[PDB]
Amino acid sequence: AAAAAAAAAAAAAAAAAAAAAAAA
Amino acid sequence: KNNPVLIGEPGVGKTAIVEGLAQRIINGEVPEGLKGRRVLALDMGALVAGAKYRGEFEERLKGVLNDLAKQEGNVILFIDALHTMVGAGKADGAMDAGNMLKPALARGELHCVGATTLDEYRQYIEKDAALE
Amino acid sequence: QALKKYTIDLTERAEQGKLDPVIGRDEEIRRTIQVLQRRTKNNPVLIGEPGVGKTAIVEGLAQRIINGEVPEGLKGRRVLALDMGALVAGAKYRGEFEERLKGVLNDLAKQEGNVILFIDALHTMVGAGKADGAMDAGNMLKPALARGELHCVGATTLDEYRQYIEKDAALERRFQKVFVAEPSVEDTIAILRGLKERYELHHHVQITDPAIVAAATLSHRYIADRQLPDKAIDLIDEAASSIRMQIDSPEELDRLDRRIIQLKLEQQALMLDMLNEELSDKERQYSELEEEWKAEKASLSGTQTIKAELEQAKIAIEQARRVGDLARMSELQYGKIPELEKQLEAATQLEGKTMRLLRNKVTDAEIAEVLARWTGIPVSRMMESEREKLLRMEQELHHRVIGQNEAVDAVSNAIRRSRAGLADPNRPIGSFLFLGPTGVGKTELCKALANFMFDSDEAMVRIDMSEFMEKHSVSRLVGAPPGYVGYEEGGYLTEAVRRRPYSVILLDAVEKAHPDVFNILLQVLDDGRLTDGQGRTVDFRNTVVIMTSNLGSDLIQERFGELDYAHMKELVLGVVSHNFRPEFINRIDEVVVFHPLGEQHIASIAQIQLKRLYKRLEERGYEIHISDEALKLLSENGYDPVYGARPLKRAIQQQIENPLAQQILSGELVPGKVIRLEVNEDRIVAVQH
Amino acid sequence: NRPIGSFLFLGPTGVGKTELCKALANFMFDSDEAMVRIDMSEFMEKHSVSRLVGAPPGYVGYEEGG
Amino acid sequence: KNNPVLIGEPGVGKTAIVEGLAQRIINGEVPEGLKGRRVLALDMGALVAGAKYRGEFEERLKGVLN
Amino acid sequence: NRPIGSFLFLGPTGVGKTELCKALANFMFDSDEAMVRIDMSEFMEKHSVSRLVGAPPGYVGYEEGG
Ligand SMILES: Nc1ncnc2c1ncn2[C@@H]1O[C@H](COP(=O)(O)OP(=O)(O)OP(O)(O)=S)[C@@H](O)[C@H]1O
Ligand SMILES: Nc1ncnc2c1ncn2[C@@H]1O[C@H](COP(=O)(O)OP(=O)(O)OP(O)(O)=S)[C@@H](O)[C@H]1O
Ligand SMILES: Nc1ncnc2c1ncn2[C@@H]1O[C@H](COP(=O)(O)OP(=O)(O)OP(O)(O)=S)[C@@H](O)[C@H]1O
Ligand SMILES: Nc1ncnc2c1ncn2[C@@H]1O[C@H](COP(=O)(O)OP(=O)(O)OP(O)(O)=S)[C@@H](O)[C@H]1O
Ligand SMILES: Nc1ncnc2c1ncn2[C@@H]1O[C@H](COP(=O)(O)OP(=O)(O)OP(O)(O)=S)[C@@H](O)[C@H]1O
Ligand SMILES: Nc1ncnc2c1ncn2[C@@H]1O[C@H](COP(=O)(O)OP(=O)(O)OP(O)(O)=S)[C@@H](O)[C@H]1O
Repeated sequence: AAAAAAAAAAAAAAAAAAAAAAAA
Repeated sequence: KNNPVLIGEPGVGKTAIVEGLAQRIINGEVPEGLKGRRVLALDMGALVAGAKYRGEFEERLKGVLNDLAKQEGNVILFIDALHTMVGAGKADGAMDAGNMLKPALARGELHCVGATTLDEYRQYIEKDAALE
Repeated sequence: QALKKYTIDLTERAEQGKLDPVIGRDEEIRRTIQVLQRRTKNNPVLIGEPGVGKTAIVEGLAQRIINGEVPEGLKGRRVLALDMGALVAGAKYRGEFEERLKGVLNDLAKQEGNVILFIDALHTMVGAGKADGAMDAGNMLKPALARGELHCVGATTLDEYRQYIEKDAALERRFQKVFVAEPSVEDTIAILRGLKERYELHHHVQITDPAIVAAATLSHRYIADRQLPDKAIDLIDEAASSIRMQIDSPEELDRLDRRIIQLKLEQQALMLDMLNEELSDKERQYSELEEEWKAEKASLSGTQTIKAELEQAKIAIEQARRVGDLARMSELQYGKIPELEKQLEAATQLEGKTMRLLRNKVTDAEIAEVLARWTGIPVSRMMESEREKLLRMEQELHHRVIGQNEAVDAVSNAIRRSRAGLADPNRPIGSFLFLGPTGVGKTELCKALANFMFDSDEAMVRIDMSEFMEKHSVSRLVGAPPGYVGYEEGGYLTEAVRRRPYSVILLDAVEKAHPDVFNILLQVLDDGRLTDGQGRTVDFRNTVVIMTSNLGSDLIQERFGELDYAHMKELVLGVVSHNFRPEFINRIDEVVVFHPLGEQHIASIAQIQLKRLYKRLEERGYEIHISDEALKLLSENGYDPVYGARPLKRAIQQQIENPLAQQILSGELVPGKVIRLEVNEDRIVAVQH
Repeated sequence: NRPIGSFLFLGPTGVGKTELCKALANFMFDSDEAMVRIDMSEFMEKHSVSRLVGAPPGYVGYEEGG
Repeated sequence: KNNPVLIGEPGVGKTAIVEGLAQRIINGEVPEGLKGRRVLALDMGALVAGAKYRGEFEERLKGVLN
Repeated sequence: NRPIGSFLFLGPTGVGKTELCKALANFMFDSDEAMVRIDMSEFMEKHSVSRLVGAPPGYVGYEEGG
């Protein structure tokens, strides 16, 4: 008789940047 | 708070200063209060690598901590890449290395030696205030 | 019972006294005793900004319980601290976390309010130990949290509280917000008195109490970084350790030991002599120093053992206050306390006689030394080499800066108030605006201050302000606000101060920026705070900021004669009033005027450049002398009112190095001939004789 | 509906405006900085409103708020 | 610090420069400290086969190092 | 301290100034295409200095330099 385990399955997000772009 | 961490621009031999400390211990040139001590290097990667099961990383780490309790203030443990232990076992909804060690250093009970790079210090530690 | 198997009993180790005396807090421990003593939701969680003694407050609760200083309903309780890693650890199989957790909760049911469960770092628990086939460790407790079937005591830092708990506001509102304040100065004073007792129990040494309040004042002033009381406790512990290591070995004994082993090796190499007699004499001196050192160590050891016996008597009378033997109280008091205290003070005054190379106390010099090696702000009290070097201030300016007496004076004054303690703890140490025509020291004094104060030229945070003609250009000195580009690496500046917070900051060429760049400096020169985008503050009350322009250059060339310095300053003040904003220069300590150079200045300058020239040609392998007439030619070459000293520099460069290196890579010049720079008829010859 | 009492101060500086507010803070709360002293020269440009309110969600400025 | 890196704008065949190094090693045009070495290539992506579990990546890398 | 030469040439049109500096490079670097030829007359209004320095952080050209 064999039992189970529990796994990680881990990773991160994906990010953004954002850029002002000045007028004058 | 028994724990220094070495900060510089990287290169300038922080790992070297830890080893030269270790030699002056081995030479018996340090003052007496830490004579006969052990200095051992901690791997992150030796701890992490097998533990693809739940919780096994915490058990590896706690068994090491209880070994360090068993040696009873004789071993000066060393961690290179302190900013690596910040997110070390930082798994999905689990415990990292940090939020196990965060009681285990501000009770004096261990004597870890830190060696980080100042940009990774800003990256990974003065975000994360308790460990700092 | 797994309550044994997965907890810490605080109450035992409090009764065992492994914990710390907790002072103040009676409002806050009161309010915790309140929030435990409810019907639903007995769960306070300590929101505490990091290190203000959150674990200390839970410890102080448990120590009052073992004392029984509480309301009656908490008398006889238990408090068990929870290792989450113990709850996670063995759960290699699926489900085992949940078994351990439910078993501990059912045993908490079976202990029936006796055990007040404790959790530190409660932001760990929200999503702890989880995976896809899990119960995620928040869901398992939340009904018991709502109905108060549990007495969870929480302790987490504010930042983790926001980030990690209130990503589910239900499992926020199950708990109760208990705010810890900032402990003040006097709070820190009291808490340090208690742990002063504790740290002398550890570290075998003696502490002056005005040194403690000095440590509190300095730590509140000079570390922007942790919070109280933890930084002043840090100062106490590190100064005690420095005392301990200065006890553990002596420096003059180390130098004399190197001396005697050198003399021993020399004598053994010799085998008239008299070196044998010198070795015997130095070994006698070292032995005398050693025996004094050992005897005063033994005096310290006896003093510390009887201090420890005093502490054990305090332990016994606290045990008698717990238990309640009656004549034992007055017996132990009147026996143990006053005689051991008076011969403790007799050994203390015997040390205060005898301590010679040899420290036993923690005074303010030790705290200052640990600070000044902990950060680098020079607060520690002077060695007289340092103090006379501060009195060799202006001479060592004139080894770089000829003339220029006004700013020599003012900058000397500023650094004197820097070390003197008379500085404002609200401004940076000196605000400085510099005026003069181009090239009479406005870079040079600042490189000289680096070369004097820090003893290196190019370590001065030189934010050259040429670039800043556009109102973009604040964000390359105070970072970029989040989600934009430069969030994760800050500004150039706030690194370059919060690294090394005693450092001269040049703003070179102030007037050629945008006109209002400089309201950043309104923040600076008022109050020394300057918060970049990423949240963080910067103190400026340990640096020196110097600004350079050339505005009154027409007026300086105009009226350098025929006026006093007062109307000169006034009239160029009117000029800057035409140029700068009246908010700004009101924040300036002194506007000086550089005065234009005369010819003996130029001669001195040319001499210094020849000195560095001879240095450059030294590693080349060549020595050179000059005709003094050739120097007089260069005096005739390198004068003009309109430009100052740079035409001398390029004139020297041409008229010397072009014939010189012309002859050099003519392949001619054997080293060794010290080259007279005697003159040509209008040029200068380099000769081989 | 409203805060307690808002103020704009005027006059040429160094006549005790910022120091008056710090004296209020020394009164009411017993610190200079335990108060929110944000000088506005951090805020000369359009984009740095996110230094005070913060980043909208889904970025890097999502873990330190405002 | 035995590890130098190759650099430029691409389309210059630095891959082939490593190849020609290995060919000279085959031919023995090298100094007497490299005769008999093993020039082996490895992708970082070659060990991103199973990147969910914890340490799996790192166990691959440590097994490589051992 | 100072960089090595610093030269403000004066002369009328076509007297070889550009070709002087190219001959310098073609001596020194065996080409003309090893020189920094920043063509300066693009700059007739001020605020293209960010072409040469870079753009300050929190504007567009922060990842790229000038
Ligand atoms: N004070 C020193 N005395 C002798 N050797 C030194 C000294 N400082 C550095 N080194 C040597 O210089 C090198 C520095 O290596 P590291 O100790 O890795 O430097 P590092 O600062 O740790 O670099 P990082 O930051 O870890 S990537 C080693 O070869 C050291 O032996
Ligand atoms: N009232 C107090 N009595 C005694 N020691 C105190 C007191 N306040 C603070 N301390 C000390 O300050 C430190 C507080 O330790 P902790 O409470 O663990 O820090 P913290 O406030 O919990 O922040 P964290 O969660 O541990 S990062 C310890 O050195 C305590 O001895
Ligand atoms: N008192 C002095 N002693 C020695 N050299 C000096 C002195 N004053 C100026 N110099 C020379 O001045 C040169 C640089 O002039 P700077 O002072 O940099 O010009 P400035 O005064 O800063 O005004 P700017 O910044 O050039 S517009 C250096 O190479 C120094 O050799
Ligand atoms: N009534 C006052 N009591 C005490 N100090 C005062 C008073 N009026 C002015 N000061 C001083 O003048 C300065 C006033 O500081 P601030 O309040 O910052 O100046 P301000 O009036 O706020 O205008 P700015 O914006 O700072 S120029 C400080 O150096 C105070 O010491
Ligand atoms: N000396 C050479 N002899 C023969 N082929 C060469 C030589 N140098 C370059 N090449 C060829 O040039 C091709 C492309 O150059 P690469 O070195 O592959 O480009 P790269 O700059 O290395 O970037 P990648 O990732 O390798 S495409 C190589 O695959 C070779 O086939
Ligand atoms: N002494 C010379 N030797 C070689 N070519 C020369 C000489 N004098 C002029 N030239 C030529 O003159 C031209 C100069 O080109 P450029 O230097 O670009 O013009 P320019 O010198 O920039 O003049 P301006 O003032 O910018 S229009 C080239 O075609 C050169 O070949």
